[PDB]
Amino acid sequence: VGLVKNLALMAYISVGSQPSPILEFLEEWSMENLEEISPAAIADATKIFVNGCWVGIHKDPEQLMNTLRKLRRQMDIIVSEVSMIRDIREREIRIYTDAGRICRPLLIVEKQKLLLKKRHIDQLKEREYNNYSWQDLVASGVVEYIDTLEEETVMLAMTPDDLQEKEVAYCSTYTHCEI
Amino acid sequence: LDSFDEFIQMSVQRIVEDAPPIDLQAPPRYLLKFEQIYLSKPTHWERDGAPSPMMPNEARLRNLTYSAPLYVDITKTVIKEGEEQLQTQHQKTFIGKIPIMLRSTYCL
Amino acid sequence: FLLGQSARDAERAKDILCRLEHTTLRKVTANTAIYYDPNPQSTVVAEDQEWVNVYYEMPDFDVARISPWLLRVELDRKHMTDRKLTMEQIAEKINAGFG
Amino acid sequence: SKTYQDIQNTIKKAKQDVIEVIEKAHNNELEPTPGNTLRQTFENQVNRI
Amino acid sequence: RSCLENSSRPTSTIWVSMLAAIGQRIVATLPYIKQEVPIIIVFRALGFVSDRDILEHIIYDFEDPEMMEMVKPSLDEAFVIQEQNVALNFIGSRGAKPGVTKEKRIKYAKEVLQKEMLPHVGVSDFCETKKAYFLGYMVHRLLLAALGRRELDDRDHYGNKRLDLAGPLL
Amino acid sequence: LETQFTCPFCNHEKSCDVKMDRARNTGVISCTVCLEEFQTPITYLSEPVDVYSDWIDACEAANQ
Amino acid sequence: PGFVGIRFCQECNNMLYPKEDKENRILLYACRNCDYQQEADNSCIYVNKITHEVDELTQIIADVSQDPTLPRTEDHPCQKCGHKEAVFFQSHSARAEDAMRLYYVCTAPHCGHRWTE
Amino acid sequence: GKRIPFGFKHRTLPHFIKDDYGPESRGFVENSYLAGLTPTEFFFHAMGGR
Ligand SMILES: [Zn+2]
Ligand SMILES: [Zn+2]
Ligand SMILES: [Zn+2]
Repeated sequence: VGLVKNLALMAYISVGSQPSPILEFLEEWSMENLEEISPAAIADATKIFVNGCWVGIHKDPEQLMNTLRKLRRQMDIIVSEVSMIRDIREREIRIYTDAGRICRPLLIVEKQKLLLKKRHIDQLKEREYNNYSWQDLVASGVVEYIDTLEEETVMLAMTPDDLQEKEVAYCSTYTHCEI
Repeated sequence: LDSFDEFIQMSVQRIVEDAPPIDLQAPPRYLLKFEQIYLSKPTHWERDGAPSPMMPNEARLRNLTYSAPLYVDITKTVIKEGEEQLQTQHQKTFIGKIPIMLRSTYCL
Repeated sequence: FLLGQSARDAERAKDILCRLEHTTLRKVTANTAIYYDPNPQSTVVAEDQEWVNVYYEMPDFDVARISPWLLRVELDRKHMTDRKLTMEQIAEKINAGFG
Repeated sequence: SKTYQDIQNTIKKAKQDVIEVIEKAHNNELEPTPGNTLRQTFENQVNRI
Repeated sequence: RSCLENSSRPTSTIWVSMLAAIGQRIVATLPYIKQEVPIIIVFRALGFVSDRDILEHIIYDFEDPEMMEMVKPSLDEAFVIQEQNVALNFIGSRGAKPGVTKEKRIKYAKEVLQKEMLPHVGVSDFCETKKAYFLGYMVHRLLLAALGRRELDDRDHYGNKRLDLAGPLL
Repeated sequence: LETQFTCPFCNHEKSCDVKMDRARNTGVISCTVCLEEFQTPITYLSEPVDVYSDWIDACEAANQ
Repeated sequence: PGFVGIRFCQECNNMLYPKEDKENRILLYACRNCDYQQEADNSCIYVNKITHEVDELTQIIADVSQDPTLPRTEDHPCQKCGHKEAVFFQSHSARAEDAMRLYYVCTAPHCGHRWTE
Repeated sequence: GKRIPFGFKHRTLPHFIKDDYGPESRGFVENSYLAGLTPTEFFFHAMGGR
């Protein structure tokens, strides 16, 4: 009891990916290497980790995380199974490209609206004719794979009814919605 | 399926390259390098030695192991003195059989 | 279980409670500091010259025997009074323990 | 329907009472009962409600 | 539990621990070394000799005296070893076979520090800055835990776990 | 760790013992077969194997 | 009294240890690796804050205002800039276990202001 | 013997806001079995039955 477990329906486990495209992007995006910094820079910078290696520091972690997410949502140099966690209080950005992470797809919310729109459903309803697929839905930046370690940082609507205006607002800054 | 496909496509080759080349010396000395894997489709060899493609239901009925032969390119170089070396490449040396996951990319 | 009026009056029950429960100096100490305070006549802590001089302007102990290192412990009122404990008793326990 | 309405009213009241106790804790108006840490008094009171 | 990105070796685990005038001393359990080493000796063996240069890897804001007070017992303990060669000798005296010459003990200590300690940070030469920063981060995390400023990790939390599937198992 | 050592002079195994004279900050290693002895300064971190290593180093330093 | 810091030798960056100038009765800070010495500016050598009274407002950082998982309020406006919205949260450091005291941080960009009511 | 723990950082589930000590967050199921549980009530009731 409890020791043997079974996957949830939409759970996917990462197969693993090489980190070098991300290290190459980070060095081209104002990350400073440990061998170059002075230690006095570390107190107000953010530590960047990739697969647990502390690779550098960065001085504006919000714009970095926005850029990294914008890459992942575009099928760019960051593949969909890469986790990217900002610990705001600790000043750590941790990026994971390793195998064996358990993850699941979530819908992206921006400004309290789903990015999923009628034109997506209307394309999916003729999937057998138009060859539009789940992969196109991920490539459009509508669905995102989120790991348990990244869920700590996510704000989840249980349904789009949580996104509506209410007589008292519990939360007004949701990042994702359950399918 | 994806985990098995990553094992066949990437991990076996990495393991074969990551192993150190092996040096032998009595003086004349030899070193061998393992450089490239190949995996066929599942095949079975009958008592006459002829290969044929084994389907999974034959493996279930005859109690066979559904597996494919793995090959590696091996280079041997011979060393002693004067750079009087030579290399022999023993291409596709049969190294063993790998059990194949059904419906994987390497299944029939 | 308590005898007598200590079984009815909560204040006497609390007095026995203080008589049983173990209290070390840590339970009643707010902070501790170590100073180089080489002359009690001109204590490097400013806030306490008014009382310190009263102890040294009398003959019972000799500044020539005083080590220049001071241990200063600050207690707090709530934990002392919750225990009806006095600094005269704390000093008595110190001198009982170290002579 | 009467029973369901009275149940819903009782739940709504209990939730408002928990909100009140939370506000008293946040404002430090909540005073520790003896022998209990403030966290344990808060937990005791919410579980009571 | 350090593992190199390609599995050329199995994982190697490094422990940095705080022991239960008396003060809180921090020690490292390094692989292939028979005894726990004071962390400041490990930093000197990595070539960081002055106390300030070591603390610059462990305490990123110096205006935080509560952390300084907590590293101070370890600077005290290791003060008898002050040069990189003495620290590499100290480490190499342990784990190495007792009879080997000084050069072999130094070389053994360097080999452990390059290849066996924190192989995920690097197994190359000239990686000592990377290793000093990560080992400093390990000590910093331990200090934040001891000061109660960061919560202890949960072994049940599924972010801290991995599922080995058929591929990795084979 | 091992606390008994092979003598560098007489090659007898487990023939050398270390005496840690902490109060004088000095360590003596002595071979029971040949009674060759060596003294080195010791710290509180110092241990028998550090004294033995100091002795082997002093021997190789004398071979120069 | 506040914790007493480390201080470092100018000549060799090892930490200085306090010692008295016995024949002169003044407090030195002296190196154990080299002959450097300095006169102490603070006569306190040790402080033990047994009550561990520490101000969480020093530990809070303004970046926390960016966290989408924190609650937001308009009822407690920022005194430093008048901005209507703030995040709020409880104290995070342990041993201060009892208090449910809220801390507020302004959400206006570059107003890293933090307070308690 | 205690309300549902913060197994996520200061949260029981990523659906709640941090430091939500309120009844729904910490696992008060306000529905009946005839009304049927909401998804968070369902998962907290599974935590209890386990
Ligand atoms: Zn001998
Ligand atoms: Zn110095
Ligand atoms: Zn403001």
